[PDB]
Amino acid sequence: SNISRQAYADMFGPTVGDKVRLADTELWIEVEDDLTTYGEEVKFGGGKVIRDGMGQGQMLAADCVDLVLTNALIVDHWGIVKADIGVKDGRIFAIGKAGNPDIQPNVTIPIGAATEVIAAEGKIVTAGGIDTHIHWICPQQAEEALVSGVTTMVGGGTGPAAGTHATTCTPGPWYISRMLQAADSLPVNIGLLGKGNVSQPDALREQVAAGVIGLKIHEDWGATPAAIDCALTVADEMDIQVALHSDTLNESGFVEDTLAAIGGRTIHTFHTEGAGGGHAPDIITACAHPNILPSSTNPTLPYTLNTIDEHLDMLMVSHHLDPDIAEDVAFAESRIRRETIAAEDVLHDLGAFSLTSSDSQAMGRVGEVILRTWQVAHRMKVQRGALAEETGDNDNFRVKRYIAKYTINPALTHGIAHEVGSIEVGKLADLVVWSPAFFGVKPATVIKGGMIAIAPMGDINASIPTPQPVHYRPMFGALGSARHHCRLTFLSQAAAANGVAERLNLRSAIAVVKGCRTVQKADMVHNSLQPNITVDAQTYEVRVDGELITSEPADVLPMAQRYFLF
Amino acid sequence: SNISRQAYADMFGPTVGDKVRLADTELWIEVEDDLTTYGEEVKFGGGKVIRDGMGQGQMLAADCVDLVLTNALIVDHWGIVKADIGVKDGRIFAIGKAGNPDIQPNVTIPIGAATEVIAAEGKIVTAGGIDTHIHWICPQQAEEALVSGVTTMVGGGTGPAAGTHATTCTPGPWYISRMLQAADSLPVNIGLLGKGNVSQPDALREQVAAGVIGLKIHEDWGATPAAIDCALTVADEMDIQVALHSDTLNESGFVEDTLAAIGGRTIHTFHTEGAGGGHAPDIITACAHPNILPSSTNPTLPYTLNTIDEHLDMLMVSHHLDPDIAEDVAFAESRIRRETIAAEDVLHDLGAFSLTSSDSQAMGRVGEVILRTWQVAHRMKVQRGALAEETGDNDNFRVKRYIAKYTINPALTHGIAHEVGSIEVGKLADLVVWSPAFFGVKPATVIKGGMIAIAPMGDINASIPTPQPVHYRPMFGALGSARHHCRLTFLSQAAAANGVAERLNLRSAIAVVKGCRTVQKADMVHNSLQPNITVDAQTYEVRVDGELITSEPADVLPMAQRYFLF
Amino acid sequence: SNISRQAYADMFGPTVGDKVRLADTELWIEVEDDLTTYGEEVKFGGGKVIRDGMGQGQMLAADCVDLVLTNALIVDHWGIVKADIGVKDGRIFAIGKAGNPDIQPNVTIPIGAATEVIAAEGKIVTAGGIDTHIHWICPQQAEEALVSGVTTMVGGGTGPAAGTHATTCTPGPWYISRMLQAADSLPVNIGLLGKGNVSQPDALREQVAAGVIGLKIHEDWGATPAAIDCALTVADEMDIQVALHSDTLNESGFVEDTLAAIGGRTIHTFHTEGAGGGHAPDIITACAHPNILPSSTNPTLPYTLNTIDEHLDMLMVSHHLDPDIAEDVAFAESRIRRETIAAEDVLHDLGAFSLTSSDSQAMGRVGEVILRTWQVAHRMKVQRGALAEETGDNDNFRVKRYIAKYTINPALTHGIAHEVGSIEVGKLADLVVWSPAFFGVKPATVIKGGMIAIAPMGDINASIPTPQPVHYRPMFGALGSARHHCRLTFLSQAAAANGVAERLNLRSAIAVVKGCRTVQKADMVHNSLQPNITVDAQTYEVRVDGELITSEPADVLPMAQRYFLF
Amino acid sequence: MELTPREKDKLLLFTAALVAERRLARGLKLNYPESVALISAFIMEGARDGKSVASLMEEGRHVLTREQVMEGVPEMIPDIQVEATFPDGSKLVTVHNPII
Amino acid sequence: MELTPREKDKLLLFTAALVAERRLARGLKLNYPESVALISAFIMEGARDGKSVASLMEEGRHVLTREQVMEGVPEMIPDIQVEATFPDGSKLVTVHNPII
Amino acid sequence: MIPGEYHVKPGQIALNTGRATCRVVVENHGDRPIQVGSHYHFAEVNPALKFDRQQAAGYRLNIPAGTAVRFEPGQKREVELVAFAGHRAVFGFRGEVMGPL
Ligand code: NI
Ligand code: NI
Ligand code: NI
Ligand code: NI
Ligand code: NI
Ligand code: NI
Repeated sequence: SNISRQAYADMFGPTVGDKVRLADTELWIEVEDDLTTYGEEVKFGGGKVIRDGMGQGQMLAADCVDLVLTNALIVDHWGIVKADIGVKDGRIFAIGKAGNPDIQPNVTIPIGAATEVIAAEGKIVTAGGIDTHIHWICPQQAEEALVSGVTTMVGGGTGPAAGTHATTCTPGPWYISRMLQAADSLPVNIGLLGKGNVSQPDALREQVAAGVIGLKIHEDWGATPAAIDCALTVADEMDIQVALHSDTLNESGFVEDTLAAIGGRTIHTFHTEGAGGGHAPDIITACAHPNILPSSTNPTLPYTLNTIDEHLDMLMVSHHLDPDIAEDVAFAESRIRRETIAAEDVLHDLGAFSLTSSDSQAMGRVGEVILRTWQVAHRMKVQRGALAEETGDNDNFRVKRYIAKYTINPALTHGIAHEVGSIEVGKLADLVVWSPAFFGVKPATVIKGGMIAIAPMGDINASIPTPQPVHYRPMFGALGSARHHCRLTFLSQAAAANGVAERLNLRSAIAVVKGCRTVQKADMVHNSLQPNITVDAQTYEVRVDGELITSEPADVLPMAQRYFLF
Repeated sequence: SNISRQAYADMFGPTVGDKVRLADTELWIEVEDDLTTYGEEVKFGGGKVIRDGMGQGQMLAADCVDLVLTNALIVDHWGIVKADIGVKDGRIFAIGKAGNPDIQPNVTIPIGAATEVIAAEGKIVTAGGIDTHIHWICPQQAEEALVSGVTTMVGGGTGPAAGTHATTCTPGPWYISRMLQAADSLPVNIGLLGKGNVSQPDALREQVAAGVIGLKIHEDWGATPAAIDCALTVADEMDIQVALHSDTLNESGFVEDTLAAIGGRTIHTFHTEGAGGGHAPDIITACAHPNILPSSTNPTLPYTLNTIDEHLDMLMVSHHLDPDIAEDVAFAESRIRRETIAAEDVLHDLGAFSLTSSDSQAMGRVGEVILRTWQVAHRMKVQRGALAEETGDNDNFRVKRYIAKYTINPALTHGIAHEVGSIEVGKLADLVVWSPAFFGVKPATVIKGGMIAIAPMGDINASIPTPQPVHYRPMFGALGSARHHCRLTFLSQAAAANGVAERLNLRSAIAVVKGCRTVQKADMVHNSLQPNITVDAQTYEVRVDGELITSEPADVLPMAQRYFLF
Repeated sequence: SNISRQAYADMFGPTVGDKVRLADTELWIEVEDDLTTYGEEVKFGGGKVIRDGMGQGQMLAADCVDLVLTNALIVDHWGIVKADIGVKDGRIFAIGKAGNPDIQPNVTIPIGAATEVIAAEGKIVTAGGIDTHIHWICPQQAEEALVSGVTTMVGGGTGPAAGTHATTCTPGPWYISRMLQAADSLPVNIGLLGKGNVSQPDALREQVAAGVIGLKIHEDWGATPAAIDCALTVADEMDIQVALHSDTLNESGFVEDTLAAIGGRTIHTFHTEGAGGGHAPDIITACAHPNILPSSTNPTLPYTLNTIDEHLDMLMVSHHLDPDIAEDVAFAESRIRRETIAAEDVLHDLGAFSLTSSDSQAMGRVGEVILRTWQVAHRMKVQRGALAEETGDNDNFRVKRYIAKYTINPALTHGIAHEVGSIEVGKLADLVVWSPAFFGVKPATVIKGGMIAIAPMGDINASIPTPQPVHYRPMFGALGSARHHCRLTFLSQAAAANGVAERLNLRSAIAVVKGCRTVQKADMVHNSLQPNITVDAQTYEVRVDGELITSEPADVLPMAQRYFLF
Repeated sequence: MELTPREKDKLLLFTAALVAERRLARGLKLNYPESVALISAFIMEGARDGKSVASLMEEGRHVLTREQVMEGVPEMIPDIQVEATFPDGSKLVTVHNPII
Repeated sequence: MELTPREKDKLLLFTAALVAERRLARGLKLNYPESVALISAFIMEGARDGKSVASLMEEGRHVLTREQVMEGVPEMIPDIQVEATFPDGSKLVTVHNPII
Repeated sequence: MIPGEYHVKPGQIALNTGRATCRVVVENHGDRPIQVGSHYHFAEVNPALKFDRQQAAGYRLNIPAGTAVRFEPGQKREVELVAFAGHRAVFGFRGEVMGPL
């Protein structure tokens, strides 16, 4: 028959041309395509479509998907489309039209007796976030991150030890082995970073052979040219990534010396703006190079009225600095610059910075990587208007550029994009379902490896799952053996070959990293700009092609006081 | 010597002829028999009977029990007697007289160096409850149920997914395998139900071969005659049970058509009254048939003043129904009938309905199966007086009839009565100890497989276990490997033979279901009435042999505001 | 150059000659020695010493430690010294000077790429406590104890069962096996005690062969001469310890008869003062014998104004005693004597009592063993002044005498001193780091087997680990497989040989007890006094060499209201 | 007390409502979680008093008005649901469009 | 704060008592858990004040009377026990037949 | 209405019926109290209690199970004993019999 667009949207979610506001921000997305056949949408419930002989077929388990997310509005780096998502064997099977080929047309995702259903009509579905700057200070960080929508965590640490408080390093074989074993207990995918600060190659190779997927070079352990060169030589031969936190003190040289030591080899620069660490005051100039994959940590995102004030004392504690020791205080102060903090937001909007991360409990908030990324997008739309790449009256392009910062780009930078990072066939089914009013703030469902792992849940004894109090609780995908089957522990190719998984008796699924040396700035999705950027040594002003880059601090931000109790 | 009856009761609990009030209800039980020898009762403590050479013997572990519950007042379907209970190897060893044969007479339960003691004097001991209508919406339901006194949970689901929100189905091999693995983490015995809605036999056999102990036919997936017939054909050949939630919409036929499709084959009808689902308005007439094993879900038990009011909105959410869609609202309304809700309580009192269950978080309360069953008994005694079967001035027979509804009958219906369901020798030692003042409300101790799994526990740092705050906390029987050894995962005979336990590497003890096709109404303990019941199509009035069946709604119920903080 | 002592202390912690107050007590410790080379202390942080080529060397993992605790102030039975502590393979590697031999002098603890760092400057480090009087009433006790600084727990029980409420006994093979399996889930080292009350040797040997490391003789199960003799005969042949709770009722004989039954064989007497159980009113006289290793339970430590008042009702509940039964009340009253309670504190100060323990949830507080020991030391310094053994103007000797009571002495008494009990090379790295202001009250870090297992942790989402609320949370060392690798399950030599670990499939590291029969009073570190002590049968007055021993009750104690919220 | 898991869970809701209650008292416009907790806690006390499900379904729509909450909040709460022990046992109260 | 597990556990008791306190204030007859929480919390504050175990064992019997609680409640509570940090450390207070 | 209340019928219970009994005068000669349990082999109690140990052979106190009889120093009293049953084999106590009788 015929149905009005409004009634249609209320029943099956929005379709082509409809726009949806992201949470309480000024960002609007417009549905670009709809893969359904009007009248043949599948809907579950009493008397609905998904029933024997109707929307559900007679095929065996092998010929149908295990799970289908119906009428989902996908927001990913490649598009913002309406479609059904099929999941089989814990991986993304297809993005298309679900149903029963026996009576329905254009069915690409067969629903059978073995198919579970998740109703996504009116919801937005995205890939799980990937935070590549984790400090394993406490295991509680995994639940916090998972609840925010982050499903993969890469970093290093051994617990609340001084070394881990300051750096993302899991020092040596013993601790690496211990942490790989502990990782099986956590509901997120995990990869470890070893201590890359040594001028003896063999000491690095041991760590890689033990299981780390990368090496962290941190100034607290000595970010000298000799150390940097050593770590990159081993990385080049073992196909693992290097994450850098440069010499802030300019003790061994200036930024140009560090860059020279790197010698055009691939490297991931952490908190490229500088507040979180790095050559003062120009480490930010690294984003101009083709071999540098630059990321930001989140406390400086976005630039607000209270940013500068909160930063000093935060600097001290994280690095074991003495506020009475003048040299310890002067050094902290040269790290906090309003000039570079304001520029960072713009550089993100232009695509010069390619990733966002937390820097969990060491000058960063583990549960705010996604939330802060969207706050930056909002503040940039408000201040700079539409991007040159935008088409139509929506913010679709800006949304794709920003979502790539915590999904596909971190995955590419660390050599795990073959497993996770986006909603594409063959990748692990790590998905996050969101209600538009709470997008980026509080997820409706977090799926890990094809199983729901955490979700808001009301009174356990209630007649329905919705009565208060509703708060996040671990689900079946976070339990014992089901968890092992739904999560991945990433190993270096060397560790995988040495049989580290068998030796430590690791229970979870194993995945190997590869392609860490061949990624360059040009490979970062929607964020490959290499600007001719300069920093004034005296005033700290940032300029690109001579034009001053800057922005104004926000007094109020969306995704803040309207959603949180504290 | 001689001792007064009152002093005797205060020291060893009540004996033959004494009566005890169940919680704050009007139900009274009278001790029918006492298996002790007066003067030879065993009591533990400083200077008591259970000491070397005295009440404790010199036998090796193999010749004595592991645990003895002293002076327990057993309430079970077969009797209400005073006795000592012996547990050995996780199973009920004997019900009799405990002690040391060397100096005591009539000892049938030998206490030795290897015997632990639980003092049950003044307490009531019952079998663990069995809830056969679970929706695995969240893993937290197991703790809630265990705390209420339910030790076995049968149902289906994969977490908070739309399919599971509405139905008790664990769709297909992948999800079935995943849930069997997750089950090892839960402190209750578990059996899964697969999606029985298909007209292709092989799609059902796969699920059974994968591990399900039954198939759920739900209208949301299409409860058509073709689907029903298919599921029953596979059940007949694989010895698994079928649970039915019929076609409320009368879309494929009326109740008489569904009954015809069943064709006299064994089947368990869920929420036979109708509010929770089923042919409107006469699904209740199914309790007249010999092959139907009828159960009730708990939100309608017992009929009270607020029952009807709360039901409409509860109906909507559970089934993914739209209150704006008139057809969705009219259908919900035809399900909620004061007439059938009032009749249901009486039918339970007469033994026409044989089981009670929850329907956890989908129109039912997981922690209130036991509590609500006793509230119905109370309301029925108050309204109808003594049962025709009562003898003496007590409610002993009514108590046996009602306790059977959530213990032995659910076990028989699902083919697991050889393992659990009652306090009989050889069965798994799943026991619940209750203080009379809190019977059916808050247990004193919940024992799983011979180990205490959860119990109220006071301040952990206190000098004794009783100081406030006292609340339920997991015990050793709920921990890691001890839990695996004390719980059971039920598999179909086919799965057991295919080595599913070895393949999924299941850690818990395994048990196989059998005898699901041969049970009929006549086998339901104390609840085998097949009444000539009719429902008026227009007025919805229920009549048995022409007499109108009905009851009055309660304004206040026992086991309510006197025990709960909220 | 030169640096003032105050500035030095502020940066590296105190050095030789400096004194530090223990919490808010009157006890002061003076640094006896400092193993560093002034100017070469290692410090971690931005621009500090521990960096590549500087304080960190180029050696492979095998040639450097896994963890180093820098500038720690060690308080142990052998000394109170300033030094760096090296940990390798989960064990104490060395106590000395850490650094890089390439540029630094006197380095005995090499720091390399594989070394994690814990900054202990300004902190006090001690061995983990050992509580040998645990009642396994609930698993929650392990976290409570761990948080207090106790890393090894020895006792018996099966959960909240009457037998366990009263005694530390894990009765028989079945329960012993079940508890050994559950122990893998707990973050502390564990050893079990079986029921030693039997006059048939084989019934004891079975329990030892099943896994217990000792046998508890308790009066509730009959502490008769026959039972005692039997247990000691088996202990002598299987190298396991016996813990005694004597016949309070003097039913089978007086204290002199029990002593006679023991016949000079090694035995550990629990709560030797008597309030917690034992021949009334003179069980305390046992501390005069060379074969008796005497310990105190904590509710009577130290003697305060509310002590007597709280004791009566506590007595009743723990032992299943009836306050209406006169014999049950008179017996409880003869156990609580102001005379022996006052003497106990002095006997501890003199070294006549060698251990302190809890008696968890059965007349004792699991989280207060360490705290109460120090309160006794404080009250004794205040009342009796300096010990005859003190040298210098400090309480160093009294501190060594008291710390030995819950560390090395309990370890020696139970045959596990080869694994734990003190900070010596080769022992398991169970360490507790304390801030001086909170010494003995709330630890800063609790390390188990080389991994932090629990520590205070602030807001998980914060930018640093310090923001409120800060409370104790489980760390990586308490998670799954990492935990198994960092904890020990102690077995008897017989069980180890029978392959009990393989049979029960125990996951944690296994350790065997030995040397339980050869320890005597003279072996108790700093607590080997055998006084000529007498107790007046009528007045209960305690006298040593005729002099009356007594003390005054405290009205206010340190380590109390200043630290706890409740 | 022998508090079951559900009783302890409700303690979390009660406490969340205390936070909101104090803020409303200061004259602040409540946010999403504060509003849900406040109305929810109101209903649980209604049940403790013995009010019927029918009465509470109505009274609950008069706890907070649109002028006492932040913009967008009323639209974020299409309904509020909470269960409590009424004199006749546990019942579910659903308040539709509680804020207007 | 460095709250240990026992301190956090007592926060649960304090909160349970807040619920009861408000209900008593409305004039309701308290139930079993409300009564236990109220008297228990009273004692913990008594200890914070520095009252002796002996005094509290008596004062605790005068917090609630039989006319302020539901029928059967006094009989469901033969005694109440709670521990708190007194000036001289942790002590156990046992109040026998607290309600009369 | 009292939750879980008992309704004990009036009367008395006769304990250890149909068994041999005997009375014995016992005197505590010790300076410390002695308390004996209902099932302890009376002939093997604390040596300080003076009585005809030979008559008490195979006997225990004829008192309700779990209760006890206390003897303060110097206390003399007459107790009633009831004979052990079962196999009448005594093991334990002070180890004087360790076998049948
Ligand atoms: Ni950094
Ligand atoms: Ni960092
Ligand atoms: Ni149903
Ligand atoms: Ni259901
Ligand atoms: Ni004891
Ligand atoms: Ni004890």
